[PDB]
Amino acid sequence: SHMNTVFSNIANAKITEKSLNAVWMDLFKSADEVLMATGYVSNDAVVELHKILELNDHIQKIDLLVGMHYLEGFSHLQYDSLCKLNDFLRHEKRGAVYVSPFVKFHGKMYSFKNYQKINGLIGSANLTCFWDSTERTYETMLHLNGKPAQILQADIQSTIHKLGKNIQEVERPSKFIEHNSHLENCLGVQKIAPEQIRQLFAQTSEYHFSIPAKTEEKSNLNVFFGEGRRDKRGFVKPRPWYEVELIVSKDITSQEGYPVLKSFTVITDDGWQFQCKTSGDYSKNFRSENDLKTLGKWIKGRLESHGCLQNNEKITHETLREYGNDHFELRSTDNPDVWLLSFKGKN
Amino acid sequence: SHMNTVFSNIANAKITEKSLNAVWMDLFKSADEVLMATGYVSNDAVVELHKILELNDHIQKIDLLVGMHYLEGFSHLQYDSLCKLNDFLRHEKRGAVYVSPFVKFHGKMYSFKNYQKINGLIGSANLTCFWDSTERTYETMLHLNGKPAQILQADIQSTIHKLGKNIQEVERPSKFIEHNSHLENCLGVQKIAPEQIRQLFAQTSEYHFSIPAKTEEKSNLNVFFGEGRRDKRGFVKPRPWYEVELIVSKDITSQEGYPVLKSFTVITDDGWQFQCKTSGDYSKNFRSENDLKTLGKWIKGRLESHGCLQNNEKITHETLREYGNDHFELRSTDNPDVWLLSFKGKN
Repeated sequence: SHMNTVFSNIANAKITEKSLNAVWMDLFKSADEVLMATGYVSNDAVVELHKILELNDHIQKIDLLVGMHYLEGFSHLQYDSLCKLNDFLRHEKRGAVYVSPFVKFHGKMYSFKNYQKINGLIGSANLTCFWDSTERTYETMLHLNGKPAQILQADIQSTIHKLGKNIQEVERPSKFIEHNSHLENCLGVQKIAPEQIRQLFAQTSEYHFSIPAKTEEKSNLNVFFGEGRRDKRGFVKPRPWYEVELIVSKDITSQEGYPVLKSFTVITDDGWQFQCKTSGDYSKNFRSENDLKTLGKWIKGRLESHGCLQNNEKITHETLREYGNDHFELRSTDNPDVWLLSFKGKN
Repeated sequence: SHMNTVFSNIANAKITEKSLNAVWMDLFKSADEVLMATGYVSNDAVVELHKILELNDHIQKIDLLVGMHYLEGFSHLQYDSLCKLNDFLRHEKRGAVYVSPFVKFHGKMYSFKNYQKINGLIGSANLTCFWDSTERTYETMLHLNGKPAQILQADIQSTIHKLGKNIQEVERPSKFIEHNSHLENCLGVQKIAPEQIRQLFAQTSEYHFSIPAKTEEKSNLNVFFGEGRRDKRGFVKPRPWYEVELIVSKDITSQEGYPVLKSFTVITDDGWQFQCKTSGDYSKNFRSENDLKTLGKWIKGRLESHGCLQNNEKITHETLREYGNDHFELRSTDNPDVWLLSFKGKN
């Protein structure tokens, strides 16, 4: 009773009464102090947590132990985002980010302090965008309340004291693991071998469109910098880092052969397959269909991998210039339901 | 209470009363039925679990869900080991191995039944050689007994029923990911960049020894096939797959410059650094000092990555012939405490 199983409950495998992301967010929203211990983190999870703490004053203290990365390997984007979060927390005296220099720490544990009420979660789930309602992996946690949660809270605190070192206080890693956007973890995404891609892109297309990468500061590709959504309790959530809005002008959607108001398969020059869909006024909105984030991860992830885009940064005319491309190429195949999409850099 | 936190308690961070590997083994040893759900597995963990069930009759039923690999990627060795385990379980009517074809299942959950008494673990730890007393990562679990353990057991059962498909019943994976021995997860191992290695091995050595890869069937490199360890109760553990005994003849250790009865740094042709140690009569025994398994993982993992050695297989001279090498090269540097160790195949 002081214990409840809490699973992801996706994929027609609804096992537990409540689902992970909703429970985590519920506990996070009402808490005034949080302890987090994770094995891994992603750049967007960290950057978005950072904005969330910027946008909501409810968390008075937050401590985050990142356990695996110091010894196993950081991307520069992960490392810098954590440093940047730490800077904020320190300057606002709202807590700290720790790494684990003495051991590869793999635990996933969360404690939420609401006044005198304590809730805990412990299981498989690393720190992700729990504030994204789309769950992509099936995780299993155990929710604790009352006195057992109190015990877990102290054990998390002990972990931080004995294993954790303020990330500010450690030597910045000499070598980084290269940035991996992990597009394969987006829902509805397949990898296509380079040989298939070569043969598939060899063909000549009947229809060919060149769609501008837009450079608006707070919308389109940069909606991340636009206004966040406020929930009923007043919690403000930023728009996701890997969400873009690809909005195609009438000048193009009106052209012969354009896939208007249609679902279709897209295959990318760098070997990814996923369903997209056009919709809205003048069929302007071009979207990845199974996962909101696929299209944005494809676009921003490529920019990030070339070193043209980093944390918390707007795509500008200069981003595209340095990358070597300012358009997305959308062209047909002999199949009216399969299209090719390219965003090749100068390399 | 019906709950206890159970952590690894390594790296001078002893936080919980009992430590993970010891608790898991204790519960495993007392059980007549086990339910296991994991995100990941390694080839040796599966092969050794398989050997454990071969050697001990106490487990009447075991169900094993492997959650991540089917959709994310199998190595041939992981896939083959699980299939062989399933084959055994099917033939003995002692349970089954499941994969997760419909979702990337990442949970880590274990349920142990002793008569009618149920014990459970839920947290961060994937299936490893829990029967190896050395923990290499700091993991965090929550132990359940009584009615809460009963609940977790039912939820594990549901997970298997809703997500699991018998590995016998799924299409063989189209592509395998390359075998990764993950030597970096051995204690006391550092990685050296290919550029430094190239410069380091360019030097000429004053001392040069060529150490035969021995082909004894049940000892030396093949101690895995030797006798296992029996504890007080008669529970049999096989000798670890990645344990080898590198035994060097008097003809070699008696030679000028051989590192007798001393610890020294070893750097390998494929970019790994770790301390080794010579000991015993005539400095006969050559060992990884910080982690018993490093040397065997280095030697066998290379044979495995080339496809010259497979699951549950003894190293023979034909293994070595197919590989293209039957000797380990140990030669000096200008530092008498730093040595070069090579095992290149024809490749």
